Amino acid sequence: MAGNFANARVEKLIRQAGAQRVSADAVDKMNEILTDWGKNIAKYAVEIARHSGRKTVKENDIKLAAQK
Amino acid sequence: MAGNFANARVEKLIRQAGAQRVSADAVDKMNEILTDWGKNIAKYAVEIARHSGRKTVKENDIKLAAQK
Amino acid sequence: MAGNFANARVEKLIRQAGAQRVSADAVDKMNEILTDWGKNIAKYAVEIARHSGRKTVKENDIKLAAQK
Amino acid sequence: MAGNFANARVEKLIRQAGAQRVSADAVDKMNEILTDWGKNIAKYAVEIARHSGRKTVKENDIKLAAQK
Amino acid sequence: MAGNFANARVEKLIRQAGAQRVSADAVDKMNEILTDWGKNIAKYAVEIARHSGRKTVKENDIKLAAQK
Amino acid sequence: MAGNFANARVEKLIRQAGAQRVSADAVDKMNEILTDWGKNIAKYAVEIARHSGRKTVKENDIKLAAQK
Amino acid sequence: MAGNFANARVEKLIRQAGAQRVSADAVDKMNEILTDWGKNIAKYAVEIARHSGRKTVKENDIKLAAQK
Amino acid sequence: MAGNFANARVEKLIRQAGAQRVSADAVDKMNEILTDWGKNIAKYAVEIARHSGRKTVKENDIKLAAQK
DNA sequence: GTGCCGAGGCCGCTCAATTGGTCGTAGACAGCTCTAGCACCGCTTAAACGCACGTACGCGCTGTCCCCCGCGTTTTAACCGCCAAGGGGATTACTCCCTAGTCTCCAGGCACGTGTCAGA
DNA sequence: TCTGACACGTGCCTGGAGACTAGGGAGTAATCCCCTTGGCGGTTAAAACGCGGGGGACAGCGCGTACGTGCGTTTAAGCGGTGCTAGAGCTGTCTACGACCAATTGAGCGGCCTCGGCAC
Repeated sequence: MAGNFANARVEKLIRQAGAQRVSADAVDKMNEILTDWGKNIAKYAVEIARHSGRKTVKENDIKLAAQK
Repeated sequence: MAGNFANARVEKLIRQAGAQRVSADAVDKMNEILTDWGKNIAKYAVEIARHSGRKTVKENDIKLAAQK
Repeated sequence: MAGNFANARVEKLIRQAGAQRVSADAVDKMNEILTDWGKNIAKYAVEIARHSGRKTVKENDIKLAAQK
Repeated sequence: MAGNFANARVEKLIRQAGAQRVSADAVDKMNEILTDWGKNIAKYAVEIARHSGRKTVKENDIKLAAQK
Repeated sequence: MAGNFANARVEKLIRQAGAQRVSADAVDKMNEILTDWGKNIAKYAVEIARHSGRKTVKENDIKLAAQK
Repeated sequence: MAGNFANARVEKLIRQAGAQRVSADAVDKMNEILTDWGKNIAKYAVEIARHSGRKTVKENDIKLAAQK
Repeated sequence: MAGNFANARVEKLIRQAGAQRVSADAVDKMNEILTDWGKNIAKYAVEIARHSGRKTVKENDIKLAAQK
Repeated sequence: MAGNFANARVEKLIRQAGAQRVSADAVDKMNEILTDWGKNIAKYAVEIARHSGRKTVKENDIKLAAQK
């Protein structure tokens, strides 16, 4: 399990999109893709915060970490 | 809440990225951004499955949806 | 030229709509608008074919591409 | 034909979009869709000419019609 | 009021048409329907003036907006 | 006055649609056309009330008359 | 050329670096390579200043842009 | 000087990147860093020239040295 | 590869917005307890999905050839454009009309009950 | 020709039916000035016309995909159930934010005298 999110909560996202059936391989690939894109946003947010001088990552740092 | 993921699980990802302190507003904003990108991948993946003539969303459908 | 369709054939479509007179700049802008919308339908229809596994773009692939 | 444009010129647009093969039934449906959308832009364009009191349809009339 | 017109005036029109008695909900529904159709005529009339190259909406613009 | 509604209220509706200036003849033509279309809806609502047996024109009778 | 520094100075660096002889095309190619790396450093340094909330890029901005 | 390149030209590069202000000290550090990176490329280019047999460093030697 | 020339990299205060600080101060959270979950396992089950095979249908490629159509170029009809002189809409203050509000007395709707239609 | 949809018959309901406001705002008269025609005019153009010829629509051959479908394999959806986690949130204390205001680097003009092209 390389993905951080709860498998069932990722599955619920794909069923809410409209899927009639969702396979375990699609839940695990989705969890892995959302964990990877998350870790890219998080690392850039930590860097933005440090450049600013705050020890705390805030909403602006995440919004500014997205749109990279 | 605006995002589907568990706040503690999104926060855990931001700390793992390197952040020493994380504002709840950063966790909620991060969760909202991952949910939106997830719902776009899932809606495109459901559409790939429907076009394939297959009812079950599979691994290749998440890969193809995330690639473009 | 800016678009694929024949200028005289795009002009014929504007005169059949009712125009008493048509300026060549209006024929070119119409040809450009119909090519641009055409390439958006054809690209999405080639995706619908590739997703189906089929190689030839069939009538249903154009119908499904146009309803979006 | 119900479609107005030259079939081979509509086919060329689908092969340039990327199709490895194009069915004669997909050429006909594409020609019909581009003719219908063309006639709606052209009926709206001949209209903007009569409102303006100008007898000749010009670039601005097609540009303003395409915003519908 | 959901519609723009005077409720007492909307009711006076329904009674004048022949209705022996009138529901207050019938008055509000009539006012809403007349306001929607009114906004459609006015939006298209403002466009007729704009395309005509005039700032003032004139009588003919309401006539042309009503015929379509 | 040519129509049953308040002239200032008709004018206000045209300004709310976006008109930069509104001619007094546009107000009178708008009041006349909204009076006539309203009287047609009311005539069918009175017919539907007679067919319903309830003499008090009801909110449903207006909806059915507009849907004539 | 590709870099901001004078071609004569870029060539002088290559000869001082150890070049027994230096072609004019080698000087231009070196200047272009240094300019590309410099543009990457400059873009990251400007971002560093914006995140820190300082209008003036300082020695620290260059250090932070160089290590990451 | 801390770098072989013209300080004014290094500062001009930072300003061209969009800097609101470029500190003279940041200019010296930038010139030093561009000098070092350029010297590394030049050293590899001289090694590639020795291996090629041609004593005069050519454009290809610079490309291979930057790709070291 | 070689010698001069014509800028321009680097000096010089300058003036002040920028770059530093220290202290006060506020709304934050980390750190912990501990309840009530979503849950990720566990079977079953039987519903797709993938894979093979045989068939036929409709795309390719190759002609093919004359139906369109894209240029010129001539003639001249709309359409910008522009410059008075007109009409008529924004403006406002005002006065008296109407109308949502609402008091509140008054007879037309809406369930349940239940009997009637109707025969080639 | 049968079926169960269709009609009165009371009894209970709340809904526009009326009054009279009473002041909000819908017409009204002036006048100022800015759009709107509107006319001559000049240029920008579209429309007719005839020419060649590029290339779009057929024809038949042939062969490779697409379909359909028989069946066997591999599952995802049931949901029953043990539990490991998310969260709520009470608390202590600190990391933002903020403003006071000290030092001074970088804007700013501009010119001294050092060095990358130009010419070929």
